[PDB]
Amino acid sequence: GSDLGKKLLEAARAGQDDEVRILLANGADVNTADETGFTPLHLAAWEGHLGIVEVLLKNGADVNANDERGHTPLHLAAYTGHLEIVEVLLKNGAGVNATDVIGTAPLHLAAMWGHLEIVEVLLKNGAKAEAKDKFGKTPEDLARDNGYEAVARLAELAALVLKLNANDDQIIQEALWKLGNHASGGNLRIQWVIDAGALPALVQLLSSPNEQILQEALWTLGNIASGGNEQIQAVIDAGALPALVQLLSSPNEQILQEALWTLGNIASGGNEQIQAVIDAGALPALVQLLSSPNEQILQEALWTLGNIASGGNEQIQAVIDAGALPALVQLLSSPNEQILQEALWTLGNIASGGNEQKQAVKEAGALEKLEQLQSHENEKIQKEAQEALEKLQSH
Ligand SMILES: [Cl-]
Ligand SMILES: [Cl-]
Repeated sequence: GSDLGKKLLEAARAGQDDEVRILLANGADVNTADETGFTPLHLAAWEGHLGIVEVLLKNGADVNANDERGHTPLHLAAYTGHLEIVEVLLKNGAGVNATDVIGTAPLHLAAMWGHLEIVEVLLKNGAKAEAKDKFGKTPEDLARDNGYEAVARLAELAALVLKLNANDDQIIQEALWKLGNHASGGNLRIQWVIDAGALPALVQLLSSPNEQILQEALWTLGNIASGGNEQIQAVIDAGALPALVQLLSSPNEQILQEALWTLGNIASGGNEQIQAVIDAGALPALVQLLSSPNEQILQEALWTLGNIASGGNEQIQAVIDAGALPALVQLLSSPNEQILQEALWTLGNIASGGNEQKQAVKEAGALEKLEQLQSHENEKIQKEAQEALEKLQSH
């Protein structure tokens, strides 16, 4: 008539390893429940008795037993910060997204206390970071900015990067949307995207025939390329330039615009990074796009060329050798005042080179038009024409 169930509950909670073993051998119900539904596994998880947790599971304990609140052993181990028990429970099939009667999941309980190693393990095993409880609170809400956000962000970005390798374009697309959102965050977020390993996957996606994938991938890449020179170098080192140059032949004008914007951002870096753009063969396509009827594409190519021409004399000469000057001089007759200003800036950069570069500018007939625009009634164009003529005339 011994109450083996009661004795087992008490032995499990007290950490009496030998007594648990003996009670189980004598037929105690491993899934005994107390007055509010706690099983021996609940109590051992709460108290942190790893050996007893393992013995109970070996003897068939229900890893997902619910008490009357809906708490599982995983809830209790997460709440109490018992990391090794969390791992053992998950290894034995614990429900990582189980919710109690008010919608609380194990991740909520780990986050609220700052059990950040458990947070990491739960996320690694598929815990949902956006899970909301009865009052709309996510685990992030309950963490109160205790370091949870960095751990969750690391996990969210690495999962998004892995989805870029999926074999469904819709999975790739929705992941690119979220990565694009992160890249939109500017310098305070972009390094997290780089550190998640996104750049190689983004570059590889530039071979996709799916134009929506190309558009979202380029959007993310261009924003990363708007960072510092070390971030530009990561884009280059990921292999972006040959793929970007290929896309300058795209029939899609949005892809064309985004590719030029990304190339212009890269070309806004250091001299070696300008040289990478040249070495990838971008200049022929850039010069051809100066004839584009689309003014946004025209202006984006103009700006990229001006950035390239902000480099050394040999890089300026590469622009000249690609035939840019006749097209640039033509653009000084543009009715559009933005294109006129950007053409003056690019030509001024070219004119800031050496004697050889200055001579090509004069032979292209730029002096006639620079001195004419020196008196232009628009002050901005007047400035650029003045400064450009100065660069041409100095040294
Ligand atoms: Cl533990
Ligand atoms: Cl922890």
